[PDB]
Amino acid sequence: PGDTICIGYHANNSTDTVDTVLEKNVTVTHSVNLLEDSHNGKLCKLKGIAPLQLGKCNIAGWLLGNPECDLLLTASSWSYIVETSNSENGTCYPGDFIDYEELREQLSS
Amino acid sequence: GLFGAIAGFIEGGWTGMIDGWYGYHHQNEQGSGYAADQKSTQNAIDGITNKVNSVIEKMNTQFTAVGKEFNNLERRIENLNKKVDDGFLDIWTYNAELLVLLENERTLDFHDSNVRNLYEKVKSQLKNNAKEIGNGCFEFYHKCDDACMESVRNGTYDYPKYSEESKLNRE
Amino acid sequence: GLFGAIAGFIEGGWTGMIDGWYGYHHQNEQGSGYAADQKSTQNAIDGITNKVNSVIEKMNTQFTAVGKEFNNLERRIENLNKKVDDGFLDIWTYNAELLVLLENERTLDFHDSNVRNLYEKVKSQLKNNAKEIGNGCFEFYHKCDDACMESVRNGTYDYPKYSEESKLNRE
Amino acid sequence: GLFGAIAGFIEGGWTGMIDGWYGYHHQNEQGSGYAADQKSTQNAIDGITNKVNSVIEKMNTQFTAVGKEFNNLERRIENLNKKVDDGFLDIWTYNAELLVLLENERTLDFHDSNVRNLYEKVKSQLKNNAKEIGNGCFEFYHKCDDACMESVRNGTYDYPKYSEESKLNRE
Amino acid sequence: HDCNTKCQTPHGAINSSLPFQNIHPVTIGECPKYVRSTKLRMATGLRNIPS
Ligand SMILES: *[C@@H]1O[C@H](CO)[C@@H](O)[C@H](O)[C@H]1NC(C)=O
Ligand SMILES: *[C@@H]1O[C@H](CO)[C@@H](O)[C@H](O)[C@H]1NC(C)=O
Ligand SMILES: *[C@@H]1O[C@H](CO)[C@@H](O)[C@H](O)[C@H]1NC(C)=O
Ligand SMILES: *[C@@H]1O[C@H](CO)[C@@H](O)[C@H](O)[C@H]1NC(C)=O
Repeated sequence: PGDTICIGYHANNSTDTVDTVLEKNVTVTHSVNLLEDSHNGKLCKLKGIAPLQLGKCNIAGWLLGNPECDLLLTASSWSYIVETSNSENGTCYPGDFIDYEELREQLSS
Repeated sequence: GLFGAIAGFIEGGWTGMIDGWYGYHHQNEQGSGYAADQKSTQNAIDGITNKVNSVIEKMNTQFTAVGKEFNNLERRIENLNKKVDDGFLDIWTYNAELLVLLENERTLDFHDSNVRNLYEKVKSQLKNNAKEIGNGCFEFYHKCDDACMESVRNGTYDYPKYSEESKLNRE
Repeated sequence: GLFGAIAGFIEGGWTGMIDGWYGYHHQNEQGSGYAADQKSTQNAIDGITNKVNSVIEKMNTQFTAVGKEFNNLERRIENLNKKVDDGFLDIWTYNAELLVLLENERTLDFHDSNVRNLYEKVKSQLKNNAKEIGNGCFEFYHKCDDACMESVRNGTYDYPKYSEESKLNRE
Repeated sequence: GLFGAIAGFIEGGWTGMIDGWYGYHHQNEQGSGYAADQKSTQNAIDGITNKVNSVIEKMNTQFTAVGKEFNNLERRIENLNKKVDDGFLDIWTYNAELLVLLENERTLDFHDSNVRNLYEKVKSQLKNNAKEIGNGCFEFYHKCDDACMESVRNGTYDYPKYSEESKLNRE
Repeated sequence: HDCNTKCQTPHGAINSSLPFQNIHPVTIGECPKYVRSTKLRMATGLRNIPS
């Protein structure tokens, strides 16, 4: 019935699991996630500058000034350029826009 | 575990020790209780925090990396771009998953090591003034009050002081 | 090895134990023989199998992926392609060789750990009812028949039952 | 350390031992001194040399790799080239830094292991002919001259020769 | 919307100091490295054995 001292380790109600080399699904008392899987569903500013919204126009339609793109005439500064699924107005007169992809890469600058 | 202690000769953990990863449970005439070992716990916390921070810190952020666009006469370069992006993705995914696996194993083993070393430390402090049960516990052959227990905990236990009494009670 | 047992204080292995990675050899009045320790062996097999499977599993397949062709005014992009392929080759070759090196070390060390822990496990069951030879063997101070031996092997050895007898032969 | 010896139960190193990584200090009537353990030291040197050589050896050199140039209508492919070069730089810098961190830890732990295993080697040679102090030291219960010490150093200590004297002095 | 971010993807912006992400390979700004993993969790504490 003598005095006693024991050596031991922590347990808690944590349900966090990690995988290891030798064993899957090990429950651990504490852990940190290194993988981000959450986003906010919005288009935000970059460097505190808003993106440019072309809306129903695309970059060709914007730059050439497709008459459907008149709403873009006031646009002046941006962090990145946003095309959407309804951007269908570009070259209303049929033909080829030469070095269009290069111009697009350049214009993002 | 590598060091044989956690889930080893010390079968389970203590929900009653809320202030540390490793520590002590005592029972005497005066009472019963848990106490964290501050030194080993703080060293382990600092070490592991340094490990996680060191893994994250080495990842300079991905600055702008954007998709390239291609015309109908550019299939080869589009495919080159896709090959590069996919290849880098294979590399970073493989390394991150495998690295997390390996590092998790090392971390668990690190804890097992810290528990084994605390147990063997107490064992070597007490020597034959107590008997090892085997489940991480020691039963004293002498009366050991709160001050004595604390002496064990801060590594100042006085073996000669209780040696004679212990030798008397052991026989 | 890190844990000092394999190629350590136990100089060699047993070609006579064909049914497990780790286990026991005994000699007593009823006869002599080997028996694998099933639990540690199976745990090690499962662990190592999980390791190999995890190495192979992380190589998400390469879906159809091909070489590119170039005309005589496209040397720069051809060279970009070659730089990419060679670069990936450098990374994957270095990583594969080094990873295999380090993991091989870890596997051998894992075995060494498992042997040391099994030995210390038996040791802690028997305490002073046997004397340690030093070569992984324990010699009993009491008679230990086949049932007793099996009790030792499965961790149900009854120390108090044989303590007085052991004490008698030891003195 | 992981194995509890270096910066552990053996608190500090010896600036007086100039001829090895690991070894022994003895003091007796004939005199006093440090002596390196040659076998374990050379094994450790060989191991670490193989580790370093293996790290350097796996980087088959980079043969000519030169920057590509692009005109003002080739910005997208120029950016592909930059993406490739930056991606490779991110990968090799992260891998080199993290690898050096992890391997340094392993190396320090390896040394700690070698000291612990040397200590247990001496302990198991001497058995109860000496008492463990706890600071890496053993006190003989018998007189142990230069030849005896040397038997310890070269792993040939004779327990029965000094057993009787030890049993007499211990009691 | 008028929010600010360091990292934008086509699904939405990401706000995180984490090294890896599984939302999208396409990113603009200052973002985590894209990987295919569905989880990357480092142990910090020990095996949890409440039993
Ligand atoms: C788990 O236990 C901790 C400690 O009391 C507590 O803070 C927490 O609320 C518990 N889990 C729940 C109910 O969220
Ligand atoms: C350890 O415990 C004793 C018991 O009270 C105390 O007197 C002493 O100051 C402590 N030693 C340390 C490490 O300060
Ligand atoms: C182990 O062996 C002993 C002796 O035969 C037996 O009494 C006991 O039931 C066994 N325990 C297990 C784990 O089966
Ligand atoms: C060990 O020491 C003894 C006594 O000095 C010596 O005779 C012998 O050669 C040594 N043995 C070995 C294996 O080096």
